[PDB]
Amino acid sequence: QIVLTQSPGTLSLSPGERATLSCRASQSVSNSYLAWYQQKPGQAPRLLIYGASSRATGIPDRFSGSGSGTDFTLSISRLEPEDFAVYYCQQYGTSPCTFGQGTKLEIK
Amino acid sequence: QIVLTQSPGTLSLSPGERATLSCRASQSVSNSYLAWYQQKPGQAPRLLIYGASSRATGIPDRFSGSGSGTDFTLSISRLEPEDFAVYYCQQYGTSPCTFGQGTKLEIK
Amino acid sequence: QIVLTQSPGTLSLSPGERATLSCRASQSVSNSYLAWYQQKPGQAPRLLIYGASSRATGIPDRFSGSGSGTDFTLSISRLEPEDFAVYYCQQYGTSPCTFGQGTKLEIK
Amino acid sequence: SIPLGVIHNSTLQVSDVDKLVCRDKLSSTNQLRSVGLNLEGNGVATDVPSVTKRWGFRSGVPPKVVNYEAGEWAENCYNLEIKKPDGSECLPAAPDGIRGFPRCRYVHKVSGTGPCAGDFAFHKEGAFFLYDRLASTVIYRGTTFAEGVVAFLILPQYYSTTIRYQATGFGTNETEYLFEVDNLTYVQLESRFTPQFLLQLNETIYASGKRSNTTGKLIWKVNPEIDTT
Amino acid sequence: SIPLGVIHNSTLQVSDVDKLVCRDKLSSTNQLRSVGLNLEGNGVATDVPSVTKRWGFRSGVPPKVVNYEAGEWAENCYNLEIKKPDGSECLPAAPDGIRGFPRCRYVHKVSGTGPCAGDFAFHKEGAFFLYDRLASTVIYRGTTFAEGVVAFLILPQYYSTTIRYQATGFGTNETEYLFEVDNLTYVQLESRFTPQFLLQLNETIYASGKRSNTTGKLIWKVNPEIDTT
Amino acid sequence: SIPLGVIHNSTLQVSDVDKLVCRDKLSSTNQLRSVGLNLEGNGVATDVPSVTKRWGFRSGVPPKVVNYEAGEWAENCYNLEIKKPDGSECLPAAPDGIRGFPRCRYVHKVSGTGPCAGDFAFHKEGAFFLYDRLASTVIYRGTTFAEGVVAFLILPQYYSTTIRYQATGFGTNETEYLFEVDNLTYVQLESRFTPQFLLQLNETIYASGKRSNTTGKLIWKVNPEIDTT
Amino acid sequence: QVQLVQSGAEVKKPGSSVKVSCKASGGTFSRDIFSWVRQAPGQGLEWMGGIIPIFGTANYAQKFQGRVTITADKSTSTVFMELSGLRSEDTAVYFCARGPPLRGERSWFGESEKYDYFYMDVWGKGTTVTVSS
Amino acid sequence: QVQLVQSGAEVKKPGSSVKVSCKASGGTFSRDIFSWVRQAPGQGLEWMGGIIPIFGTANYAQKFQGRVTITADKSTSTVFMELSGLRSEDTAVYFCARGPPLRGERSWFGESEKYDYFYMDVWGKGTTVTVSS
Amino acid sequence: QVQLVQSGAEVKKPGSSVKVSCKASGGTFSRDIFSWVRQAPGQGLEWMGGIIPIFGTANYAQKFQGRVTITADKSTSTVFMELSGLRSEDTAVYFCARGPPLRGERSWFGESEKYDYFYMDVWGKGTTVTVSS
Amino acid sequence: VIVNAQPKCNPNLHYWTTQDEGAAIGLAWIPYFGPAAEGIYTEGLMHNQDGLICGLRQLANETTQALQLFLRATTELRTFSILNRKAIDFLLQRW
Amino acid sequence: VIVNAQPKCNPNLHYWTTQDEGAAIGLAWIPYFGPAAEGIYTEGLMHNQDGLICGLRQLANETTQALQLFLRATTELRTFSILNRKAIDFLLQRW
Amino acid sequence: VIVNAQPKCNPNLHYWTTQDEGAAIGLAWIPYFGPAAEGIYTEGLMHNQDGLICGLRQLANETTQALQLFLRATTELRTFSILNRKAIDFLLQRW
Ligand SMILES: *[C@@H]1O[C@H](CO)[C@@H](O[C@@H]2O[C@H](CO)[C@@H](O[C@@H]3O[C@H](CO[C@H]4O[C@H](CO)[C@@H](O)[C@H](O)[C@@H]4O)[C@@H](O)[C@H](O[C@H]4O[C@H](CO)[C@@H](O)[C@H](O)[C@@H]4O)[C@@H]3O)[C@H](O)[C@H]2NC(C)=O)[C@H](O)[C@H]1NC(C)=O
Ligand SMILES: *[C@@H]1O[C@H](CO)[C@@H](O[C@@H]2O[C@H](CO)[C@@H](O[C@@H]3O[C@H](CO[C@H]4O[C@H](CO)[C@@H](O)[C@H](O)[C@@H]4O)[C@@H](O)[C@H](O[C@H]4O[C@H](CO)[C@@H](O)[C@H](O)[C@@H]4O)[C@@H]3O)[C@H](O)[C@H]2NC(C)=O)[C@H](O)[C@H]1NC(C)=O
Ligand SMILES: *[C@@H]1O[C@H](CO)[C@@H](O[C@@H]2O[C@H](CO)[C@@H](O[C@@H]3O[C@H](CO[C@H]4O[C@H](CO)[C@@H](O)[C@H](O)[C@@H]4O)[C@@H](O)[C@H](O[C@H]4O[C@H](CO)[C@@H](O)[C@H](O)[C@@H]4O)[C@@H]3O)[C@H](O)[C@H]2NC(C)=O)[C@H](O)[C@H]1NC(C)=O
Ligand SMILES: *[C@@H]1O[C@H](CO)[C@@H](O[C@@H]2O[C@H](CO)[C@@H](O)[C@H](O)[C@H]2NC(C)=O)[C@H](O)[C@H]1NC(C)=O
Ligand SMILES: *[C@@H]1O[C@H](CO)[C@@H](O[C@@H]2O[C@H](CO)[C@@H](O)[C@H](O)[C@H]2NC(C)=O)[C@H](O)[C@H]1NC(C)=O
Ligand SMILES: *[C@@H]1O[C@H](CO)[C@@H](O[C@@H]2O[C@H](CO)[C@@H](O)[C@H](O)[C@H]2NC(C)=O)[C@H](O)[C@H]1NC(C)=O
Ligand SMILES: *[C@@H]1O[C@H](CO)[C@@H](O)[C@H](O)[C@H]1NC(C)=O
Ligand SMILES: *[C@@H]1O[C@H](CO)[C@@H](O)[C@H](O)[C@H]1NC(C)=O
Ligand SMILES: *[C@@H]1O[C@H](CO)[C@@H](O)[C@H](O)[C@H]1NC(C)=O
Ligand SMILES: *[C@@H]1O[C@H](CO)[C@@H](O)[C@H](O)[C@H]1NC(C)=O
Ligand SMILES: *[C@@H]1O[C@H](CO)[C@@H](O)[C@H](O)[C@H]1NC(C)=O
Ligand SMILES: *[C@@H]1O[C@H](CO)[C@@H](O)[C@H](O)[C@H]1NC(C)=O
Repeated sequence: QIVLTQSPGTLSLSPGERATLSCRASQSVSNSYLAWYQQKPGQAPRLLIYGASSRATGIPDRFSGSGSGTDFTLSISRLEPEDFAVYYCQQYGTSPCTFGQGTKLEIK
Repeated sequence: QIVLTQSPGTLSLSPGERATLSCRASQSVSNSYLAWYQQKPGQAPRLLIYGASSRATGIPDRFSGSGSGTDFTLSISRLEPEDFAVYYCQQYGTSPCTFGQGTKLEIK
Repeated sequence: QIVLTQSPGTLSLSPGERATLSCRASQSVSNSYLAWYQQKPGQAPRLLIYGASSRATGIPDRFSGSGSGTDFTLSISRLEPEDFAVYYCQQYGTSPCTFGQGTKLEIK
Repeated sequence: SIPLGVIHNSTLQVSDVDKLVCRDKLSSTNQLRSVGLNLEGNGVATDVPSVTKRWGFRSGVPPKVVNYEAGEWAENCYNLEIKKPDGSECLPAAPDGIRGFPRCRYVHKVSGTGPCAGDFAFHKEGAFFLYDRLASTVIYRGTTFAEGVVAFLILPQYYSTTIRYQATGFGTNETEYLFEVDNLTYVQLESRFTPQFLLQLNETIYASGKRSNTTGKLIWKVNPEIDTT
Repeated sequence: SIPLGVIHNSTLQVSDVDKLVCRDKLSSTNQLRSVGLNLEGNGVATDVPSVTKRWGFRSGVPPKVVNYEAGEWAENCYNLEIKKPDGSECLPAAPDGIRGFPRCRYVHKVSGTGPCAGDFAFHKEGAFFLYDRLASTVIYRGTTFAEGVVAFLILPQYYSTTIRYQATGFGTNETEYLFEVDNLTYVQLESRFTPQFLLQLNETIYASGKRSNTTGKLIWKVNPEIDTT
Repeated sequence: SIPLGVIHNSTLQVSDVDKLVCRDKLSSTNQLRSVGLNLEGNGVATDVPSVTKRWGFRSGVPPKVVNYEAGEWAENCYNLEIKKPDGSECLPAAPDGIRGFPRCRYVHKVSGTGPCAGDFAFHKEGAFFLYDRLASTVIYRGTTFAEGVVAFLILPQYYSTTIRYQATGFGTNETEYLFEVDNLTYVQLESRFTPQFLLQLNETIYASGKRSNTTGKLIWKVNPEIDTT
Repeated sequence: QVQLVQSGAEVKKPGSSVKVSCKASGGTFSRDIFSWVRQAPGQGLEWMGGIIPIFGTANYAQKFQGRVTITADKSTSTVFMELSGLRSEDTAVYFCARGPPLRGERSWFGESEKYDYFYMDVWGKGTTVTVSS
Repeated sequence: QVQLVQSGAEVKKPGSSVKVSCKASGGTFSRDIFSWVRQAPGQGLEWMGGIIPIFGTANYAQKFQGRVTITADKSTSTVFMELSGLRSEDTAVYFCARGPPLRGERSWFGESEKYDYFYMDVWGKGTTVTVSS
Repeated sequence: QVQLVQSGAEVKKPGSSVKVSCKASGGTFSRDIFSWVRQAPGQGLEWMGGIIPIFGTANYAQKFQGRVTITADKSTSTVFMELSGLRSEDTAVYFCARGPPLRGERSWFGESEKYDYFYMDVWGKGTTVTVSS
Repeated sequence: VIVNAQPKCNPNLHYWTTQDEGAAIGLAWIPYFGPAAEGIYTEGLMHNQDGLICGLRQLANETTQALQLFLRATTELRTFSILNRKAIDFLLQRW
Repeated sequence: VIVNAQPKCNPNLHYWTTQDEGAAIGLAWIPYFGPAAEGIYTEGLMHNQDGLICGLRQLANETTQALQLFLRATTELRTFSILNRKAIDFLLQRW
Repeated sequence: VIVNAQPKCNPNLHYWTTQDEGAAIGLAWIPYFGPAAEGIYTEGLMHNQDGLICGLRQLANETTQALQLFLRATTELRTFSILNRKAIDFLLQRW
C-alpha cells in the first residue's frame, strides 16, 4: 500500500498569487502514475493531471506539475478565484488505487 | 382508529342504586355499532348490548342503554349485587374492532 | 450420577515413605468398578488399578489398593521420587464415567 | 384385451379379436388412432357441487398415463388447487410433459381446502382425466383437465373464460362452495346453476356495483324463485 | 444378438436365429414373455458375508434398466443402506417407478458404512438386480431386490420377515457384520449361519431375556461346536 | 411423412412411399439406422462470431428429442454457459441421459452473459443440436454439442482440445468475444480466425511470456496485416 | 345454545410458541365468525386476530402480525391459534369467541350477508398461558 | 464528450441496501472502465470498487467485500451498484466514474491494451444517500 | 503393545471448530472402544464423548451435545473428533484413549462381551488446542 | 354389434388434433419461427353419419375397463405403445 | 441344444405375475376400489416337466451376455422395447 | 432422385458407432469390468463411393423438415420409436 500525504493543510494566498501543492508518498509510485484532481463543494473532482505530468483534457495552461519516485508537485501559475478548490493526489501505479487526504486553497 | 374512553373509573353506589356508565369516542362510530359487555373476575365478558341499543340474548330488562355519534351510555335501573362487574364498551362500526379500558361498579 | 471426592488435597511425605490415597463416593459403585490413574505434568494419566483391586499391566508391585461400596483406597508401599504424581479415581460401574478432582503427592 | 373399433365407412363395428376377417384392411399405422371423448357427451352432470362427488382419494396405488392423438372440445373443464387444513398440498405437482387440455369453453377453477386421506385423487367410475394429449388416472395440481374415455379405432382407407370457486371440505361428502365475483365478493353456489347463470350474475353485480367496498366479505344468497337460464 | 427360447410343449430349444423354421408359430405378442429368474436357483451362496463379495463399486458407467413380466419367488432378498464414513450416501435414491421385489421369504436388510469408491454399485458377474418388474444393472438405496437373470421366451400356442444386519467396511474385502436382535443386542455373524438359525437365536434371546438391559451394547459370539440348523 | 433412404449398393435413392417396390428388401431391423451428420460437412461457417448468429431464444415452445445410432466426427463442437446480467442461468440444466458429443477435434467453450428473452435456445434454420446419441431441438447448459441433421436409411443386405472464449451480449446481434489465453490474458476475437490460428497464438504468448503478470487484464489486438493460417 | 370449549392451562419457555385449541360444539362451524382475544391480568381484553372458516382465511391485529397464526379444521369442529415469540409479558388468559354475520343489502337477486369481526355472543372459558423458565 | 448520469437522492433504513444506477451516455460501454467512489461529508473520496463490463467482472475495496455488488447491462448502457449492511455511518455522496484503458506492450502479433482501475476522466453528478430511521 | 498417535498443536479463532485426529497403530481397530477427554490447565481430566467403530456409533457428555462430533474410518485406522463453538475457555490438552470390552454373561449359545466406555489402558500424547484472536 | 345404451348421446363431434399439414411458409416448421403450442391444433366438426358418433361413444365406454386393467398390469409410467402393439397383433393373426 | 451345465438346479418354479383376469366385481378394475399394488399379483407352481425348468435356467444364464451388451450400446434408460423388436424380426425373416 | 444441391460437400465420412462385437474377454461385457462410456465407441472411414456420401448429406437435409413437424405433433419427450414405426409400415404396405 502506497500512502499519500499532502501539504500544507491550507494554503492561504491572494487571488493572482502562485499556488504550490505538495504530495509525498511512503513508497515510490510505479511509472510516476499519480494524478491530481480539483474539487468544488457539491461537485465530483475534475481530473487536472495524470501520469505525474500529463495535462488532462480541457485543462488551462496555468495548471502544471511534475514528479517522480515519491515526490509530486502541482502548481498553478496564478490562482484565479475560480481555482480556490480542494485538491487531491491519487496514485494508480500500484493497485489498489490510493489517495491523499486533500488540501485546500483559500483566499488571503 | 376510533378510540374509546370510559368513565367514571369506578362508580361507588349502594346495591339497588341506579348505575350510569359513559363511553365516549374520539370519532363517530358508524351505524352506532357499539357494544357493551359485563365481566367478572375469572370469566369471559358477557355481551349485554350491541348496536348501541339492542339488548343481547338472555339479558334482564333492568339493563338498558343508547347512543349515537361518539356518545354512548349504558345503564342499570337498580344495580344488583350480582351486577357489580367491570364493564367495557367496544366498537365494531369501523375495522379494527377497538375497545375502552373498562370501568368498575363497586359497592358503597 | 456418582460423585467422587479424593483426599488429602496434598500428601506431604518423604521419599521412601508409604502413601495412602482416599476416594469416597456419594453413591455405591456397581461391581466395584473404580480405577486409579497416575498423572505427570505434560503426560496422559497412566492406569494403575481397575475394578478396585486389579493391577494394570506393567505396574510395579509396590502399587496396591482395594475397595467396595463407596470406599476406595490406593496405596504405595514406598513412594519413589518417580511416583510423586497427581492421582485420580474414576468410576465406570455406572454410566457416565465420572471422576474425582485428583490429589497430589509431594516431597517432604 | 383392449377392443378396437373398425370404421368401414360410416358403419362402425367392434373388431372380432379371434376371427381373421380378411375383409379388414390396414395400409399403414396412420390409420390407427387414439381418440379421447368427454363424459359430458354422455349427459353426465357437470356442475361443481356434483362433479366433485365422482372424485376421491386413495393411497397405495401408483398413477398411470396413456396418450391420445385427438379429442373433442369440452364445454366444462376443471382446475384444482386443494390444500390440507395445515397448508400441505393435496395434489402432486404435474411432471413435465403434462399440459392442460387445449380447448374449453369454461374452466371451473376450484381452490380451497379439505381432508385428503390418500396419496392421489382418482376417478371413482374409472374414467380418465384428460390433459393435453395424455389421459391420466390421477389429478395433477393446477392443471386444467376434462373427464373422459379413450376409444382406439381403425380409420377407413381460442377465447375461453374462467369461473372461480372457493371451497371447504373438498374431499368429503358434506362440502361447501362459493362463487367468486371479486376478492371480497361471493355468491352461494347452488347445484342448479349453469356457467351461463354465474356469468350473468358476475355482470349484474359489477354493473349494479353491489360488491363489498369495505374490509369484510359479502355473500349473496340467491332467491330460490328467480330461475337460472 | 439376444437369443429366444421356444417352448414347443415341455420341450425347450434355443431358437435358430438364421434359419427360417416354418415350424415355429407366433399368433400374438401375448406369447412373448420376459421372465426373471433368481441366482439362488443355481445354488449360489446367499448368506450376507458371501453375497456382498459379488458386488462392488465403479465410476464412469451409467445404469441401465429392462423390464420383465414374471419371475420367481425368492427365498433370500437384500436391502441396502450404506453410507460413507462422513455420512454421505453410497447408493442413489431409487427413481420413481422402482418398487421392491414383490415376494421374499426373508429380507436381509444391511445398514452400515464403508468405502464407496465408485458412482454406483454393480454386479461383478454381470447379473441384474431385480426390482418389482424391472431388472437393473445397479443397486438403488433402500429398495428390496433379488439377484438374477432374464430369459425371453416364446410360449406354446404374503407374510415375510426381516433379518437385520449392521456392518462396517461394506465396500471392501475385509469386512465385519453383526446380526441385530435389539437396539443394544448383537450376535457375531458367521458365514455358516442360515436365516433359520438366526431367527431361532432371536427367539432364544428374547425368551431367555439375555439382552442388553443397560446403556451399553452386548455382542454374543457363537460357540463353534453347536451346529446351526 | 419422414423419407427413408435406400442403399442398394453404393447407389442411394429416396424411397417411394406410395409404390410397393417389391425390389426393396428388409431382413431384420438391424438394417434400419438413424445416422447424424454435421452441418460443417455442408460448408457452413464454424467460427464462434458466426455460429452464434444461427441460434436464438424463444418462449412458449417445448423441447423435443430423437435418437441416433451413429454419426460423424466433428471438427468443431460447442459448449455454452450463458448467464443473464443478474446471474440467472439462460440455459436449462441437461436432464439425465444427456451426455456430450463423443468425438470433437476442438471444443469451443463460450462462457459469458447476454439478454436471454426466451425459455430455450433454438436453432434458427431448424437444425438439431447433437448430443451423445440424441438430437435435440434445444441447447442444454454445459454440455458439448455439434450442429446437424438426421437421415434414416435402409442398409444393403481420443485426444481433443479446448479453446475458451468469453463473451458479452450473447443473445443479441451486436456482441463481443475474447479468446482466453490465461485468467488475465485475452485476445480480441476476429471472424477470420481459425482454431489453428488461435492455438498458435496461445503457444506464441506463453512462449514469449507476454501475458498479464499484474493484477489487471491485457487484451491483445491482432495486427490486420499478419494473415492467419 | 352454542358453546366454545378451550384447552387447559399451559406453561412455555421464552422463545417458543403456544398452541391453544377451541372446539365448536352445541352447533357446527356453519358460517360463524371466530376470533381470539387476550387479557393479561390488570388489562382490558384485546383482539389478537381471527378466522372465518368458510373462506378458510384469517387475519391479525397489527401487533401480532408475524406472531399469530389461526387455522381451523371442519372435520373436528376446531379452531386453533398459535402465538410465537413468547416472552413473560405474554402471560395472559387467552379466549376464543364466536359471533354472527350481520344482514346487509338486498336486491332482486337475493339478500346479502356481511362477514367481518363484530360482537361476540359466545365465549369460551379461557386458557391460562404462562411464559417462564 | 461522454457523460455519466446518476439517479437522485435516496433514504434507507439501517440494515437494508441501496441500489444506485449510472447510465453511460454520450458514448457506449465500449471497452471503458467504470468505478464507484464514496465521499462522506468532511471526508476525502474513496474507491469502493468497480467493474469492467467487457469481461463482465468486478471487484471491491477490502472494506466493502461482502457489502458491495457491482453489475452492468449492455442493453441499457447502465452500471449499477448495491451497498448492503447500511448504517448511518454510510451517509455519503456516491459517485460513478469512467476512465480509459492504458496502452501496453507491443509485439509482432499486434498491440496490447491494459485494463485496471486508473484515473477517472468522466464523472457523474453524485447520488446522495442517507441512512436513518 | 497398542499406541495412539495424535496430531500436533493448533490455534483456532473463537466461533470456529477444531478437528483432532488419532491414529490407531500397533494394532487395528478390532473391537476396541475409543474415547476423547479434555484437560484444561489446572483442571482434572473430563470425558467429552466417544466412539465404538464396530457399530459405527458415538455419543457425548451432555455438556458437549451439539458441540462434539466423533467419527472413524477403518481404512486409515483413524478416529477423529471435532469440537465446535470454540471460545478461549476451551483451551486445553485434548487426548484420545483406548480400552477393552469387558467380559459379560455366558449361556449355552456362547459368551457375551460388553461394550461401553470403561477404563483406558492406552493413551495418546495429547494435542494442545488454543482458542484466541 | 354396439349396444349404444347410454342415457344420452351428443351427436355432434367437435374435434381437435395435431395432424395438420404444417408446411406452408418454409419457416413454418422451424420451432424458432413456428407457433406456440396452444396454436398447433387444427379442428372441425363431424356429424353422426349413420350412427357413427354414438357408436363411437359407446366403444370408448366399453374400452375403459380393458384399458384400466392393462395399465394396472404394467410398470411404464407413460404408455405410448398401445397402437404399435395393435399393428403387430394385426399382422401376426393374418401372417 | 441347451447344455444345461449349472452346478445345481432348482426344479421347482414358484412364480408370480400380473397377468390375471382382473375383472370380477365390476368395481374391481377401478383404481379407486381395486387392490393396493402388493396385491395385484397372481401365482402358482410349475414342475420341471421334461427338463423345461432346468433348460429355462440355462437359457437365462446364456442370455445375460447378449442382453448386457445390448443395453451398453443404447441411450434409453428403461428399455421396454425388446419384446416388440423380436416380434418385428420374426415377421421380417418370414416375410 | 436426389438433387444433391448443397454449396459444398465433404466426401469423407469419418464415423463412430456403438455397434461393436463387444465380447472378447469374458469379462468384457460385465459393466463392472468393462470400459467407461467414452470408450465404447468404434470407428472408421467411408469413402464417397459412387456419390453415396453426398447423396446421404442431401437426404438428411430434406429429412429435417418432416422430422421437425413429426416431433411438433407428439407429446413424447424422447422418441425412440421412429425406426420401429418404419418397420411396421414397410410390412403393412407389402402385406
Ligand atoms: C360407461 O357407461 C356406464 C353406463 O351405466 C357407466 O356405469 C354406471 O353408470 C351409472 C349411472 O348411469 C352409475 O350409477 C350410480 O351409482 C351410484 C352408486 O354409489 C357409489 O358412490 C357411493 C358414494 O356416493 C358409494 O357409497 C357406493 O358404494 C358407490 O360406490 C348411485 O348412488 C347413483 O344413484 C343416483 O343416480 C341415479 C341415476 O343414475 C338415481 O336414480 C338415484 O336416485 C341417485 O340420484 C347411480 O345409481 C354406476 O355406478 C356406474 N357403474 C360403475 C361400475 O361405476 C360407466 O361409469 C361409464 N364409464 C365411464 C368411464 O364413464
Ligand atoms: C452363468 O453361469 C456361469 C457358470 O460358470 C457363471 O460364470 C462363472 O461362475 C463361476 C462359479 O461357478 C465363477 O468362478 C469364480 O471366479 C472367482 C474369480 O475371482 C474374481 O473376483 C476376485 C475378487 O474376489 C478378483 O480378484 C478376480 O480377478 C475375479 O474377478 C474365483 O475366485 C472363485 O473361486 C472360489 O469358488 C470356486 C468354486 O466355484 C472354488 O473352487 C475356489 O476354491 C474358491 O472358493 C470361482 O472360481 C466365474 O468367475 C464366473 N464367470 C465370470 C465371467 O464371472 C455366470 O456368472 C452365470 N451368469 C450369471 C449372470 O450369474
Ligand atoms: C438444408 O439446405 C438448405 C440449402 O439452402 C438450407 O436452407 C437455406 O440455406 C441458406 C444458406 O445457403 C439460408 O440463406 C440465408 O438467409 C438469411 C436470412 O436471414 C434470416 O436471419 C435474419 C437475422 O439475421 C432475419 O432478419 C431474417 O428474417 C431471416 O430469418 C440471409 O441473411 C443470408 O444472407 C447471407 O449469406 C448469403 C449466402 O448464403 C450472402 O449472399 C448474403 O450476402 C449474406 O452474407 C442467407 O441468404 C436460408 O435462410 C436457409 N433456409 C431456411 C428456410 O432457413 C437449410 O438450412 C439446410 N437444413 C439444415 C437443417 O441445415
Ligand atoms: C366479472 O366482471 C368483470 C368486469 O367486467 C370482469 O373483469 C374484466 O376482465 C377483462 C378481461 O380480463 C379486463 O380487461 C377488465 O379490465 C376487467 N374489469 C375489471 C373491473 O376488473 C371479470 O373477468 C368477470 N368475471 C367472470 C367470471 O366472468
Ligand atoms: C425377535 O423377537 C421379537 C419378540 O417376539 C420380535 O418382535 C415382535 O414382533 C411382532 C410383529 O411385528 C410384534 O407384534 C411384537 O410386539 C414384537 N415383540 C417385541 C418384544 O418387540 C422380533 O420381530 C424378532 N426379530 C426377528 C428378526 O425375527
Ligand atoms: C496454452 O498453452 C499452455 C502452456 O503449454 C497450455 O497449458 C498446459 O496444458 C497441459 C495439459 O493440460 C498441462 O500439462 C501443462 O502443465 C499446462 N501448462 C501451463 C503453463 O499451465 C494450455 O492448455 C494452452 N491453451 C490452449 C487453448 O491450447
Ligand atoms: C357423510 O358420511 C357420514 C358417514 O361417514 C354420514 O354420517 C353423513 O350423514 C354423510 N353426510 C352427507 C352430506 O352425506
Ligand atoms: C384483489 O387482489 C389484487 C391482486 O391480485 C389487488 O390488486 C386488488 O386490489 C384486490 N382487491 C380487493 C377488493 O382486495
Ligand atoms: C484385501 O486386499 C489387499 C490388497 O489391496 C490385501 O493386502 C488384503 O490381504 C486383502 N484382505 C482380505 C481379507 O482379503
Ligand atoms: C429402540 O428404538 C425405539 C425407537 O425406534 C425405542 O422406542 C426403543 O425404546 C429403543 N430400545 C432400546 C433398547 O434402546
Ligand atoms: C441490431 O438490431 C437493431 C434493431 O432491433 C438495429 O437497430 C441494430 O443496428 C442491429 N445491430 C447489428 C450489429 O446488426
Ligand atoms: C487462474 O485460476 C486458477 C484456479 O482455477 C489459479 O490457481 C491461478 O493462480 C489463476 N491465475 C491467475 C493469473 O489469476
